[PDB]
Amino acid sequence: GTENLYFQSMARLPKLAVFDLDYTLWPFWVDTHVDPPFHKSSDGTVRDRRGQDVRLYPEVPEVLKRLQSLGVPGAAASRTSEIEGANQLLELFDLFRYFVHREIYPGSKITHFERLQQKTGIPFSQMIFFDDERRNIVDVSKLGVTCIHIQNGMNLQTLSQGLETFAKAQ
Repeated sequence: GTENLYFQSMARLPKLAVFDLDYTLWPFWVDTHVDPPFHKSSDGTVRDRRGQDVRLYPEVPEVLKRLQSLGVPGAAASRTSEIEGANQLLELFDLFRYFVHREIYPGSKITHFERLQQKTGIPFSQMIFFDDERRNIVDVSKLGVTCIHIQNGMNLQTLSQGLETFAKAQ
């Protein structure tokens, strides 16, 4: 039936997709490997104050568009010390629209997740989380979040695999 297909499809999806920043959305540490502030050049390339190029992993825009097409809102959770620079990159890559709720500061990821739950009201069991660091996957899984370990940046295959893992885990 049409309503059954619709509601079953809705129920299989996470209610929040949480992303780390460094090595998840972009291939570097924002507090170490680049020299802020940043700007977008006339050719459309974002660069740091020494003229070094800064970009997202190539499939990140498509990944985030796909989540949006599925109705899954986003959040950011990063321990970077370069908070201003991280927020400037979110602006320059046109990602603030997707990442409404953000915990960007040094600290425990368990603290980040507590604060994201407060800001969104979403139970941990209805969250999915993508992170390059296995230790974060181990820790945040203890809260009941479905945690997907990233290798070599976020991409479409990782998103697909993650969503299926989440759907099976219910």
